[PDB]
Amino acid sequence: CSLDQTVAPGNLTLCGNATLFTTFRPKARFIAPEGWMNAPMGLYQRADGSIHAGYQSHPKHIQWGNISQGAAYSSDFTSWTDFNGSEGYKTIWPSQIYDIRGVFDGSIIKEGIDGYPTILYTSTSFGPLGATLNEAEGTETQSLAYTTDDGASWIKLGYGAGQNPVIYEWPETNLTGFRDPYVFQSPRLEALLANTTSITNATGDHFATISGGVHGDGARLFLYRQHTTGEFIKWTYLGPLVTTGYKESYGEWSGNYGINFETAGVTRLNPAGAAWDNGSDTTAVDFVTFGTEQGRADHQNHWPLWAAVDYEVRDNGSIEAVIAYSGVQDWGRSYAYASFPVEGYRQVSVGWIYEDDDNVILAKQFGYQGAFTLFRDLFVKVVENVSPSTPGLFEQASWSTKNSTDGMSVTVTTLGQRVVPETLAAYKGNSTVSTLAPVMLNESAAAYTPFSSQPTDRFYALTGSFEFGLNTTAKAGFRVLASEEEYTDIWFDPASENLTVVRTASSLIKSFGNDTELAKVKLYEIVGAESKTLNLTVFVDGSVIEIYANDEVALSTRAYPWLANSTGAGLLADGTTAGDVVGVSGLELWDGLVDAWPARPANTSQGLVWDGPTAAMYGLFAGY
Amino acid sequence: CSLDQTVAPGNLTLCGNATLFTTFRPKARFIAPEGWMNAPMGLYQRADGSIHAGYQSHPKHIQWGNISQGAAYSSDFTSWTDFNGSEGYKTIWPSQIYDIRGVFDGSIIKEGIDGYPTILYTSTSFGPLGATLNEAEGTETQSLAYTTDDGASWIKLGYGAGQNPVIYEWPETNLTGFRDPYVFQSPRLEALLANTTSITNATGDHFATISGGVHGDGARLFLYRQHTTGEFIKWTYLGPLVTTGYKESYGEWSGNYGINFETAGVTRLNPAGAAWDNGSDTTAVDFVTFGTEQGRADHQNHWPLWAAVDYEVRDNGSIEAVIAYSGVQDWGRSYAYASFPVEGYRQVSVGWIYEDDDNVILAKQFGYQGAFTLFRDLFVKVVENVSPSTPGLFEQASWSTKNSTDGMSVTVTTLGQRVVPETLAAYKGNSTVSTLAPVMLNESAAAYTPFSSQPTDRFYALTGSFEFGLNTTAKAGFRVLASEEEYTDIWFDPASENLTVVRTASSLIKSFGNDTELAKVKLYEIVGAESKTLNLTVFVDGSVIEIYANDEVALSTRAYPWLANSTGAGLLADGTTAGDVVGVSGLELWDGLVDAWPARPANTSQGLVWDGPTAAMYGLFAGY
Ligand SMILES: *[C@@H]1O[C@H](CO)[C@@H](O[C@@H]2O[C@H](CO)[C@@H](O[C@@H]3O[C@H](CO[C@H]4O[C@H](CO[C@H]5O[C@H](CO)[C@@H](O)[C@H](O)[C@@H]5O[C@H]5O[C@H](CO)[C@@H](O)[C@H](O)[C@@H]5O)[C@@H](O)[C@H](O[C@H]5O[C@H](CO)[C@@H](O)[C@H](O)[C@@H]5O)[C@@H]4O)[C@@H](O)[C@H](O[C@H]4O[C@H](CO)[C@@H](O)[C@H](O)[C@@H]4O[C@H]4O[C@H](CO)[C@@H](O)[C@H](O)[C@@H]4O[C@H]4O[C@H](CO)[C@@H](O)[C@H](O)[C@@H]4O)[C@@H]3O)[C@H](O)[C@H]2NC(C)=O)[C@H](O)[C@H]1NC(C)=O
Ligand SMILES: *[C@@H]1O[C@H](CO)[C@@H](O[C@@H]2O[C@H](CO)[C@@H](O[C@@H]3O[C@H](CO[C@H]4O[C@H](CO[C@H]5O[C@H](CO)[C@@H](O)[C@H](O)[C@@H]5O[C@H]5O[C@H](CO)[C@@H](O)[C@H](O)[C@@H]5O)[C@@H](O)[C@H](O[C@H]5O[C@H](CO)[C@@H](O)[C@H](O)[C@@H]5O)[C@@H]4O)[C@@H](O)[C@H](O[C@H]4O[C@H](CO)[C@@H](O)[C@H](O)[C@@H]4O[C@H]4O[C@H](CO)[C@@H](O)[C@H](O)[C@@H]4O[C@H]4O[C@H](CO)[C@@H](O)[C@H](O)[C@@H]4O)[C@@H]3O)[C@H](O)[C@H]2NC(C)=O)[C@H](O)[C@H]1NC(C)=O
Ligand SMILES: *[C@@H]1O[C@H](CO)[C@@H](O[C@@H]2O[C@H](CO)[C@@H](O[C@@H]3O[C@H](CO[C@H]4O[C@H](CO)[C@@H](O)[C@H](O[C@H]5O[C@H](CO)[C@@H](O)[C@H](O)[C@@H]5O)[C@@H]4O)[C@@H](O)[C@H](O[C@H]4O[C@H](CO)[C@@H](O)[C@H](O)[C@@H]4O)[C@@H]3O)[C@H](O)[C@H]2NC(C)=O)[C@H](O)[C@H]1NC(C)=O
Ligand SMILES: *[C@@H]1O[C@H](CO)[C@@H](O[C@@H]2O[C@H](CO)[C@@H](O[C@@H]3O[C@H](CO[C@H]4O[C@H](CO)[C@@H](O)[C@H](O[C@H]5O[C@H](CO)[C@@H](O)[C@H](O)[C@@H]5O)[C@@H]4O)[C@@H](O)[C@H](O[C@H]4O[C@H](CO)[C@@H](O)[C@H](O)[C@@H]4O)[C@@H]3O)[C@H](O)[C@H]2NC(C)=O)[C@H](O)[C@H]1NC(C)=O
Ligand SMILES: *[C@@H]1O[C@H](CO)[C@@H](O[C@@H]2O[C@H](CO)[C@@H](O)[C@H](O)[C@H]2NC(C)=O)[C@H](O)[C@H]1NC(C)=O
Ligand SMILES: *[C@@H]1O[C@H](CO)[C@@H](O[C@@H]2O[C@H](CO)[C@@H](O)[C@H](O)[C@H]2NC(C)=O)[C@H](O)[C@H]1NC(C)=O
Ligand SMILES: *[C@@H]1O[C@H](CO)[C@@H](O)[C@H](O)[C@H]1NC(C)=O
Ligand SMILES: *[C@@H]1O[C@H](CO)[C@@H](O)[C@H](O)[C@H]1NC(C)=O
Ligand SMILES: *[C@@H]1O[C@H](CO)[C@@H](O)[C@H](O)[C@H]1NC(C)=O
Ligand SMILES: *[C@@H]1O[C@H](CO)[C@@H](O)[C@H](O)[C@H]1NC(C)=O
Ligand SMILES: *[C@@H]1O[C@H](CO)[C@@H](O)[C@H](O)[C@H]1NC(C)=O
Ligand SMILES: *[C@@H]1O[C@H](CO)[C@@H](O)[C@H](O)[C@H]1NC(C)=O
Ligand SMILES: *[C@@H]1O[C@H](CO)[C@@H](O)[C@H](O)[C@H]1NC(C)=O
Ligand SMILES: *[C@@H]1O[C@H](CO)[C@@H](O)[C@H](O)[C@H]1NC(C)=O
Ligand SMILES: *[C@@H]1O[C@H](CO)[C@@H](O)[C@H](O)[C@H]1NC(C)=O
Ligand SMILES: *[C@@H]1O[C@H](CO)[C@@H](O)[C@H](O)[C@H]1NC(C)=O
Ligand SMILES: *[C@@H]1O[C@H](CO)[C@@H](O)[C@H](O)[C@H]1NC(C)=O
Ligand SMILES: *[C@@H]1O[C@H](CO)[C@@H](O)[C@H](O)[C@H]1NC(C)=O
Ligand SMILES: OC[C@H]1O[C@](O)(CO)[C@@H](O)[C@@H]1O
Ligand SMILES: OC[C@H]1O[C@](O)(CO)[C@@H](O)[C@@H]1O
Ligand SMILES: O=C1C=CC(=O)C=C1
Ligand SMILES: O=C1C=CC(=O)C=C1
Repeated sequence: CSLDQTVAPGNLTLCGNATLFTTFRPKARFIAPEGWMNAPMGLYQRADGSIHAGYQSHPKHIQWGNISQGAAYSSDFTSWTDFNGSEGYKTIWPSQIYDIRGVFDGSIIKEGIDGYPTILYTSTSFGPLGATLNEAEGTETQSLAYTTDDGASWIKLGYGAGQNPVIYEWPETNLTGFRDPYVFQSPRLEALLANTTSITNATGDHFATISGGVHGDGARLFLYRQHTTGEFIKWTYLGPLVTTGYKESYGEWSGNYGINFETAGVTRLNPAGAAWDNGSDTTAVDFVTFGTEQGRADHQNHWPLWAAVDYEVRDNGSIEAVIAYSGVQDWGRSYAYASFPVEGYRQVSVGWIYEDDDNVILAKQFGYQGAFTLFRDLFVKVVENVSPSTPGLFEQASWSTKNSTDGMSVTVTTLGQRVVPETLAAYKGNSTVSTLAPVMLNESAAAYTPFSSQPTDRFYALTGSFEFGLNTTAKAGFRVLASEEEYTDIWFDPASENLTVVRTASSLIKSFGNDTELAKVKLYEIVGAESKTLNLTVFVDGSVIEIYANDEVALSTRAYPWLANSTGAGLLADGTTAGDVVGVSGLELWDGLVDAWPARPANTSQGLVWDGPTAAMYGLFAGY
Repeated sequence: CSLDQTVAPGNLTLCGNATLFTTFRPKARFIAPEGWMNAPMGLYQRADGSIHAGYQSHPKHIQWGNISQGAAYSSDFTSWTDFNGSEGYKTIWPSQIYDIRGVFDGSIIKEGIDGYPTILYTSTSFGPLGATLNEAEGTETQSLAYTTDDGASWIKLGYGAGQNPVIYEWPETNLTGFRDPYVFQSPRLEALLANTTSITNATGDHFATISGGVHGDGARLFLYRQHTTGEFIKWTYLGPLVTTGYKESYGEWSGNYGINFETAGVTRLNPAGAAWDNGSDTTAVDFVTFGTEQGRADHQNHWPLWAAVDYEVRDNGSIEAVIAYSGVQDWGRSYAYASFPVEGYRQVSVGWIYEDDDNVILAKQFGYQGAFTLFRDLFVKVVENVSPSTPGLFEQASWSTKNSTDGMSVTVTTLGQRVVPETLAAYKGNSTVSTLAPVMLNESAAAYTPFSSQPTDRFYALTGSFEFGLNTTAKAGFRVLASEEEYTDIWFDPASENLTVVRTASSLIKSFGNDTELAKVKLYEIVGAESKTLNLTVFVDGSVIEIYANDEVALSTRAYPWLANSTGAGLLADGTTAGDVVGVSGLELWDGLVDAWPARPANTSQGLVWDGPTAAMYGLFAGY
């Protein structure tokens, strides 16, 4: 096993455990100290204003199992500190018959048991568990724990009658899944249900959704309401909030609803951020965010989606969320988005970026798997003065349109996503910033033009505004993690409305994924404009490439170039001519970003372990 | 619910939880503070000379489940103190995927991990578990824990490869069971295997048996040897030590070998107690003690048995224990005998006495189930100068015979059992002792003659020597827990060789068992004697009646008379005449015995709880 990054890679499968720990590892984002991580969980803003982030964790292993909550905190979403207790960075782990198979996703009641922050989480026990298996009642239940020390530790309620687990009966038969309880307050739903509380007797100020589906009949999001304010044991099933068909698709802009939902949440947003009104704010929009499974041929069969919904009250005192329009939260190798409230009327979302090593060929040599996305502010994105000649505008697929009185302009409404400003300020302030001269890409443009300033390592951000003719057939974008022999190409092709990441040359290491990523991006043409603009921001962080377009479209992916000098970046141009010119302006390189984990040394591996022969006997976990 | 014990009992099923807690409860023996208990476990003499006793425990429930080790200690086997820690009187509980279904029986390595006392115990996980079910590998494994505080707490080894569980592979296919590891040192087995250690590479100074059987093909006791001295992870399977047939019986004196063994142990005894020789002591005998299941129509389908064995070395470096003769450790409602070494060359045995409420009609009103037997010294019982005209003497069923050179007398050898002298001394010293005049039972004897001194409560011992003609057809014994309308009759009938406990009138409460108990007792006639003698000792302790005959035969049973004055005792006589006279001498009543738990108040109930609806979903425990 040679680690010489100035020559072709050898047979890296001969390398020892965690020998590639630093080679591809993100440094500027949320990631576990070592081992396996997946979904964010237990997200809340603590009383001191700091952010508590949990995550599905399996230390000293590179596959899922014994799943636990790992945790850390931050004052700015950007620089983090691990908790350190009797179980290291874990704060909740399998310990009782009701959760011994895994502490799955959960969400926070800020003022819960005895007034303490409280998690409602999926407690799993024995039996087949999965949307394609024959799951039985009891395998997935919902349980409570509370913290008296601001997340350093959690105390579970006792096992038994009138204690844990608090939710165990399936609300409908033949569920595909029953997990990921999402607790939220909703002046909106309280106002809609206020005339019907005699039917259900549920009058609490918290709601919870549970994610699942019905065998052969599509995904379901189940709505519960806290039975009584200030009491956390009794949750009353109201009815299905979101009902979708078996592998139903709302179309090209909307992924696929698959067979089962995971990690679903409910929020209400306005153009500024989070909306706390009861329905009185005409600028506010109800949103559901949710993962779907088995509706996709790749990306681990997983879509992270969102929908704008209009609530209807049923005669039985329940809510139907009717989908108005439906989009994609991230088009790449990410999933399990969680959103939570933050002071200043913010709703902040974060997800999990998995690796692109689906055959588990170098996972042991890494000694870890997984990272978070960046933390994103959600808001209602409003585009004014949109031209009705914008191609495809009235399909209203993942956006709404509202005509002016005179029918000569349109207001477009969609879900907005942008990186939290604390992270952008910290990244820029800690970086070497190069402001680049604007570039016209014409007949003289090479396929690839390196920027006048170059990154020094695999930790940088790029931004630019690409101005295209209304009838362009030109393509442009950014090349990143680039040497002569390895590079990753990010293209936008306005004629197809496709943003692509081409990874055929991303790495000399052939075991990593090399498939092309694709997002749809609608350039809303403005009345009187003779051009259309893509604002593209790219974060490069070890192996993570995280792309944002127009504060709307996000695409997370992975690239693992071997060579030490595969760090370069610049402009891509295809079919640019004297007549079909792409104007590039607002160009900036941020080299370095931030050390997100300042207390951690470069190598936080503790080694890997095998569960031994009993892993295959129990049949619950891979064992490594 | 009336608790008036001066009138007939009402409908006691209407009484609240633990309202009958003190009514029938033993006071002079080992019993949990409350709730469910079964098998003794983790027995050892600590470094300070005190006795540590564990037991299968389910606090705040009256059925088995979440099975844990409860624990206490004593300097004299008689007066006990509970441990008190973070889990009350528990010291080991289900906590890991490998033991979450129950911490089953285990036994002690006195000098184990890091030199500390160490338990090897059956760690259970999910799946069908039972001799009549289709159990799979992994459901029952064997795991280690050690104590750094003399049994106040136990630290389990970690889960995984080269750690817990340490024994998990089935040594043969289609096991009926795989549990109750019994760790022991054996100079005898070390000497027998010393020429074969090249075949197996196992050279440690500890052996372990595991109890089980093979579907359709009878019980098995599996022998393991510690692979290396001072190392406790690796245990090498040698082979089956005891192999018996499917519901095989050695006859009337020997119960039935059933389909599966439980709680088996291995020892070596001589006439004084425990024998530590390598085979050089010609007076020493190898014994196996073991429970069997599904070979009995009643007593919960359970026989507590013992066998004298002759060891043979197999060519593959394993031991065959060939049964020489085979007996019964207790003929009544007891099971799960454990034996352990005690200073002074002693081997001490203790078991579990279950209730006689098999339909669980008043278990909640009790608020507890179960007690121990008394602690018994085991030894080789030798009877010299036995007459060859002793009926049935040369069947050698549960004893051996050795002729004198001249063939005119016989030495009889069997397993001896007697109550530990510390308990007899403490009971007698704390009691009001009445020494009773000898009585000849003849033509003038009533059916029942009360003793001249009477007990004052349900806590007393009786002793007597019953001298019968060699050709008697008379019956005699003791009546206990007796008023005019409730009583328990203990009869010996030399003509049938049957000791019976008749319980048709034991209680006015009709839901308790009322079936007749039976033991076989051989009166070894002595050369030159014109009579044969039964020495009978009876302990009455709440509802426990524990009978010992001739330091050989034990019979534990239960009686639950309702009336406050059902406490009397005396002599029984049937078919005694001027010619067929039973001489009764050495008569003594010990009234009061000892308060075995001086720190405990009279009512140690903490209430009962229900596990709720998930108990039936998981399907492992009754839930109450
Ligand atoms: C199979 O058997 C299993 C084992 O028995 C069983 O699991 C056990 O279940 C029981 C019952 O549910 C659990 O007991 C609960 O424990 C809760 C506390 O749990 C936390 O703390 C304990 C103990 O911590 C001490 O000891 C440990 C270990 O040594 C130390 O590490 C700690 O530092 C601490 O040490 C101090 O104290 C020791 C003695 O206790 C001293 O010896 C020592 O020197 C120290 O000073 C930990 O063990 C727990 O860890 C375990 O669990 C966590 C998850 O929670 C895991 O992460 C971890 O790995 C472990 O597995 C944990 O950290 C108690 O809060 C709880 O008691 C409350 O509930 C019951 C109701 O059910 C009440 O009776 C009781 O009164 C308490 O309720 C009151 O208090 C709360 C708030 O304080 C109120 O909300 C409530 O209304 C009520 O208020 C009352 O009091 C108020 C004021 O005082 C008053 O105003 C009110 O009006 C009212 O009166 C309960 O005891 C137990 O933890 C489980 N143990 C384990 C090991 O899992 C399992 O379920 C069984 N399974 C089945 C299938 O049956
Ligand atoms: C799913 O996830 C689960 C959770 O992660 C996981 O379970 C956890 O498994 C891990 C790994 O097996 C277990 O970790 C082991 O812990 C052993 C100690 O366990 C006892 O103590 C802990 C910690 O106790 C502290 O904290 C609690 C809770 O707060 C307090 O109550 C205590 O009072 C105590 O508090 C003090 O310390 C705290 C910080 O630690 C302070 O914060 C505090 O202020 C206090 O001062 C308890 O939590 C344990 O309780 C749990 O388990 C018991 C049963 O054991 C239950 O009854 C209970 O309910 C709980 O469930 C328990 O009481 C460690 O001994 C062990 O470390 C040794 O082993 C590893 C090898 O694997 C070595 O790396 C390590 O070095 C240690 O080995 C050395 O030491 C021993 C002897 O000391 C030697 O035999 C050995 O050779 C070696 O020697 C070395 O050192 C020598 C000298 O120093 C030197 O001479 C030698 O040469 C050599 O170097 C290991 O850490 C963990 O306990 C489990 N946790 C739980 C909650 O279950 C589960 O398995 C997962 N499941 C799956 C399917 O994967
Ligand atoms: C005395 O000790 C018992 C523990 O043994 C304490 O708890 C009770 O235990 C018994 C079992 O011994 C439970 O009986 C079972 O009850 C269920 C149906 O239960 C539902 O209806 C009840 C009646 O009003 C109600 O109390 C229950 O409420 C509790 O549980 C829910 C969770 O479901 C929880 O949310 C609440 O907060 C409560 O804690 C519940 O809603 C029944 O299905 C069982 O039937 C089986 O067994 C019976 C009898 O053999 C048989 O007839 C059936 O056919 C079936 O086979 C069983 O009756 C009882 O529910 C428990 N009560 C509780 C927990 O409050 C009891 O509390 C102790 N008493 C005191 C005063 O401390
Ligand atoms: C690096 O990190 C790994 C953890 O990932 C550490 O542990 C090793 O993990 C791997 C899995 O990643 C284990 O591989 C499996 O091994 C078994 C067969 O194992 C037996 O033979 C081994 C070879 O000599 C031997 O080491 C093992 O000994 C350990 O375990 C026993 C318990 O059985 C224990 O008693 C010992 O004390 C040791 O701890 C064991 O006897 C094999 O069956 C598995 O095969 C599956 O997968 C492979 C590969 O995909 C496939 O080919 C098969 O067809 C099948 O599907 C698998 O190979 C390995 O045994 C673990 N080694 C251990 C525990 O020592 C590893 O230690 C870390 N290295 C360092 C230097 O820290
Ligand atoms: C691309 O980014 C530019 C620079 O941020 C955006 O221009 C701003 O847009 C807002 C909202 O209309 C204005 O109020 C600002 O004053 C504009 N600043 C400029 C032109 O520098 C532009 O709108 C973005 N374009 C798209 C299509 O998202
Ligand atoms: C019944 O008990 C008596 C009294 O303990 C036993 O008699 C003793 O037996 C031992 C062993 O042979 C003698 O060494 C004692 O000296 C005897 N004491 C006496 C006669 O008082 C008697 O053996 C017991 N009988 C049976 C059949 O077990
Ligand atoms: C980078 O490294 C490779 C391999 O060492 C080398 O061949 C190449 O010339 C270097 N520079 C660039 C920009 O590719
Ligand atoms: C890489 O080494 C592995 C062992 O990890 C071997 O099985 C595989 O064939 C090797 N690939 C080569 C030589 O191309
Ligand atoms: C990281 O540390 C681990 C654990 O000590 C070690 O096995 C590994 O080789 C180290 N890797 C690197 C790149 O230093
Ligand atoms: C309420 O009605 C809806 C729609 O019919 C149904 O799906 C749901 O189960 C009902 N709620 C109940 C029965 O609580
Ligand atoms: C919205 O405006 C477009 C362009 O003027 C027009 O074709 C369409 O009919 C309008 N829709 C409504 C509801 O007026
Ligand atoms: C660098 O990053 C840290 C950590 O996020 C941040 O607090 C600090 O303000 C940044 N420095 C700048 C912008 O000068
Ligand atoms: C004992 O109590 C019962 C019921 O109170 C009574 O009838 C009887 O006379 C009393 N005495 C005896 C020795 O039975
Ligand atoms: C005793 O009361 C129970 C309720 O615990 C009742 O079901 C049973 O029939 C009663 N027995 C009677 C009245 O004989
Ligand atoms: C024993 O104490 C328990 C628990 O406090 C109580 O429920 C029960 O009624 C008491 N029983 C008696 C006989 O005092
Ligand atoms: C040794 O031989 C016995 C008797 O044939 C057999 O039952 C046992 O499995 C053997 N031991 C092994 C294979 O370790
Ligand atoms: C033992 O003694 C009895 C009675 O004398 C006799 O019948 C029998 O044959 C003897 N057994 C042996 C082995 O001598
Ligand atoms: C009474 O019993 C205690 C506890 O077993 C014992 O230590 C004490 O010696 C006994 N008293 C006597 C025999 O006087
Ligand atoms: O780790 C388990 C968790 O991961 C998810 O499957 C999302 O990928 C959640 O539905 C579940 O709670
Ligand atoms: O509580 C479980 C324990 O009880 C027994 O079944 C004996 O009755 C043992 O075989 C087992 O270890
Ligand atoms: O929080 C931390 C985690 C790991 C480490 O090694 C240092 C700090
Ligand atoms: O050890 C003890 C158990 C219970 C109780 O109440 C008092 C002492």
